[PDB]
Amino acid sequence: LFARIDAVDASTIKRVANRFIYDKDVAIAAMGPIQRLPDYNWFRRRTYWNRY
Amino acid sequence: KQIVPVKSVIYALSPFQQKVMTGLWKDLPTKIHHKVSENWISATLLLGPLVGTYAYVQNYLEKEKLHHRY
Repeated sequence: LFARIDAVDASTIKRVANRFIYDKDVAIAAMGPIQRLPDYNWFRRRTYWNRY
Repeated sequence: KQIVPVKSVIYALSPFQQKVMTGLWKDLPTKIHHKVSENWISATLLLGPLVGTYAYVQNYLEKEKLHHRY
């Protein structure tokens, strides 16, 4: 388990995040005074950067 | 200028999980039925005066043309 854990480096983290996070679909569940929480398109757009 | 919360529950779907341009031509005959049935009064009021005035003007012009044409 320790070998598997410390076999994770920065490049591995980037590759896994690009596999799971970059431009994927989020699922939001909210309750309460959420009248100021941004809508779905906001999060879906925030899942990627246009600078890079 | 404040927001008035309503206590709703809203289910929404991703824009990439549902087709986009099919709803334009889906159920077209009923759409045209609505557009014509709920608006024929308005079209009559908008166009009737115009076509009536045009017909009156053409009638008057032709009658004067014949009368004055010796």
